[PDB]
Amino acid sequence: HPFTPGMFNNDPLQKYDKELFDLLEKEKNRQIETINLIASENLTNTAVRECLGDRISNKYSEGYPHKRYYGGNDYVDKIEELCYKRALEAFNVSEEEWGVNVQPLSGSAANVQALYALVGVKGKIMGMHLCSGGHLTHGFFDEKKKVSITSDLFESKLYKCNSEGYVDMESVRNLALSFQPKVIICGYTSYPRDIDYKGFREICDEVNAYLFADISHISSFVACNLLNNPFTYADVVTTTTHKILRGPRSALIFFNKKRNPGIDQKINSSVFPSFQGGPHNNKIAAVACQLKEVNTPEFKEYTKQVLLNSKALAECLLKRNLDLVTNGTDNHLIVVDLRKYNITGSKLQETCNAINIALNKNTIPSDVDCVSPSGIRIGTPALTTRGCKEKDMEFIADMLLKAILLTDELQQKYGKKLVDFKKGLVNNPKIDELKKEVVQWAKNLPFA
Amino acid sequence: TPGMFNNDPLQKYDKELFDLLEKEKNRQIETINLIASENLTNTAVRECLGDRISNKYSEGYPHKRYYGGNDYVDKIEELCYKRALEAFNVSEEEWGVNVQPLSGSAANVQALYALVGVKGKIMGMHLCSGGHLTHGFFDEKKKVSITSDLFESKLYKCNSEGYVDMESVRNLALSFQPKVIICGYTSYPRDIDYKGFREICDEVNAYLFADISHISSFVACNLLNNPFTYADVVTTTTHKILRGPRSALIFFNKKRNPGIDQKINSSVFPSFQGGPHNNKIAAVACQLKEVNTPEFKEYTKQVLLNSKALAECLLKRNLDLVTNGTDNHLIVVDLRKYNITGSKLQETCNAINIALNKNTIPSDVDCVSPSGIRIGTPALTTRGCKEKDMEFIADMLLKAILLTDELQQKYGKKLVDFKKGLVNNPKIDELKKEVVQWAKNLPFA
Ligand SMILES: *Cc1c(COP(=O)(O)O)cnc(C)c1O
Ligand SMILES: *Cc1c(COP(=O)(O)O)cnc(C)c1O
Repeated sequence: HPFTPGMFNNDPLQKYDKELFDLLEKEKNRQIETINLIASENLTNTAVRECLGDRISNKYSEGYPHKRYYGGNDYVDKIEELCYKRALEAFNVSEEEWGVNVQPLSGSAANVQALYALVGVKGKIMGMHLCSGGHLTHGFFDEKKKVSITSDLFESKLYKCNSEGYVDMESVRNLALSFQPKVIICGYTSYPRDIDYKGFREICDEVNAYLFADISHISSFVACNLLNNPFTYADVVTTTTHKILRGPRSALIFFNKKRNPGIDQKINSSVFPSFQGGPHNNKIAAVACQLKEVNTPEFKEYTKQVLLNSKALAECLLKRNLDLVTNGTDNHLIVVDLRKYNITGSKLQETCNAINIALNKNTIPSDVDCVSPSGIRIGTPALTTRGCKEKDMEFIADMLLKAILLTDELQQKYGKKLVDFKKGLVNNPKIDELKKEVVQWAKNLPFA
Repeated sequence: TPGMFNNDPLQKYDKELFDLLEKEKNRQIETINLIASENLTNTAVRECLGDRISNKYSEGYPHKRYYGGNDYVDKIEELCYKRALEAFNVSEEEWGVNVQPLSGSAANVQALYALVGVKGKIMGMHLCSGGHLTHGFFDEKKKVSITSDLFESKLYKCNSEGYVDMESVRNLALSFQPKVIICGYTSYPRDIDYKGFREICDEVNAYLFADISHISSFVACNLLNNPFTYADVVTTTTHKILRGPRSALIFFNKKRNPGIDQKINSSVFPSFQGGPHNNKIAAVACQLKEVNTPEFKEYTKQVLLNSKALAECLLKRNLDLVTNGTDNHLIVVDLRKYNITGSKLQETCNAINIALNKNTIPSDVDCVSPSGIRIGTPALTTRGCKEKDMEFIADMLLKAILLTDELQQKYGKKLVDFKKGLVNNPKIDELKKEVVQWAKNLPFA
């Protein structure tokens, strides 16, 4: 019948919206010429972005496969099922003992959700403090203000690292007896060592508690058997599919069924309908795409390289006498203790930003005040993806150091007020010279 | 020194997944979609969703970030703010917006939390009358939605005609003493008396909360009552009728309540979320530019004109509708006339490539064996359907309704049996063919 055109515009973003296209293309390029040392950032590849852009996100699909509110969910169903399967395979667990939910929109969501399923409203949860390397959704609150809902929706007590920066199993086991919570969370944001799960598993049993393991930072190591495996001990294991796993921004919630029969029911309800509506099927498709990469030799070889680059960088840094929290690293992350140079993480953070090196201020055990953090963290997953090898860590080390020394210098010339110091970065030529060296080093590396 | 990543295309890298995805696209092409909460994204939005900006962690707000390297992220979040306020014609001295909530349901738990806090009292419309799960909905078996557990909730209802009961809204409000009143709904075919609610709110010093997810595009284009003039918070999903990606927006009236900005913006982060999804913010920003064009006003017009057109055809064919018509993109048919269930017709229609969903009617007390169905015109409109085509749609439903009565008589009243009828049936095989040829024919974004 006589043609009437759709009411849409399928032209490219370049033609259709020049303003946005330009801003985005400036980001892709800023990315290329930056040395990304943010332990939680990574680069997605073609396949994953292709899924994220897939039309499958048109489909509303509240419910779980074969139990959906709307119809027309056969290919959605097959895809979510393929996702469960790749997820289980990726971590060597079996559908009999373990099940998984792939509908959470991010990690924080996965966490609140899995927590609530376990504990309910004003239930008792226990996790590591933030400044010591816990995540906000581990029950963080500070002073009067309950900062994370996990602190307000639940009763949360926080444990801490000792002075050497390790988790104090004794202090853990204490609070466990004292506060007596219903769930103990481990898995951490910025902890440079492996986690003693056997340990936590026992403390949990003494107190008859749930053992909750957040591997968002180190998911790939677990998968590749390069760290302890929490899946031996834990009742619930969640992870972001981004960061070290190099997938889309989404999350997983794995649950131990043999340890808690009908826990699946509890987890699923919390995700939908307690917390969420329709899933984001492109996220799901994208996550299935990456989990297949994960169960791969090339991905195993990438994971190990991340570990090898990190430890290599630690050597380089210790060789230059820098003081590292816990004095090394079992993983992709490292925290530098900066107080020896009379400089704050904050200051160094701005110095590195100004020379196209991205990292972030961190806390050393001895900073009681999270106000003025005295360290920084750095991670190798982004550089490793971009092809850096162990020998390439020498250069990173030399630069950080150069950056540390330039921080003291300006600090004094312009003052120890962040506002003042910050202005020493604006018109400095010693900074344009480092940025140049950096930008050229970075532009050269492969980019996904 | 080769990078340690495989940039191969999805076809090559993961043919299994690629296949399923393709099968998905063609299922969409060959389906007459009447699901009132589905639409189609266009090339640019999806380009944005795949954009690498998602690689970047932007915990915090523009110029208030934790990490450095957020210059363009900031430009873009701000651009999103700008195009957002602009889309709904409100002003940045009067109104603020938060573009970080990852979905509609999140936008709602966050906003609510920001306004009332733990165990605060909220009042919303009952699911079965068209309130969303996030509007405080609880069963008496369970607290189905977290919104019923984390907050104290009371559900209001609609009357036997299907209209919101303004007096019942106002009785419950005086008895309950809630701090937030929610209006804006999932399967309600008329416009909302925001002014009525603003009155019933003051009289109890509650916040008027408008969730305009289903009808967002109309409000923007002034084809429906504007909640902006009377509400304290407005939430919407940028998908559905607004046709953007899957994300949400919270809009807040500063002038009505100063310092509201901190409460909303803290609720989103760090109370609830973490790193935003910068692809999503981008694609929202992309789509809010389209909303503010003649072409998209011309679109919303058609969605509406097609809806009313379809209600006319259905009414001529003597179907019964809640409220006897629609003021928007949605229509709910009362199926009792045919002694048929929404489930059964849902099933019949899937079998013949027509998507639509069962919906309860004021007579019903349950979410199971509901007596009606819901249909909406946003997607067919996008695909270039006009008023003349609602006649095809109407006959086709009428056929389905008939074939449902028929199969019920033959195969049995229990759904399990009935589902059995739809398999290898040539009257169905034939309708499917009719529908596929028609649908396959239309534009597809
Ligand atoms: C980053 C992180 C999260 C939450 O990530 P989102 O940004 O909310 O997706 C949860 N747990 C850990 C350990 C994390 O590092
Ligand atoms: C669909 C809907 C929501 C929730 O959106 P999701 O993206 O599915 O979480 C909230 N409110 C209304 C009115 C809706 O129609």
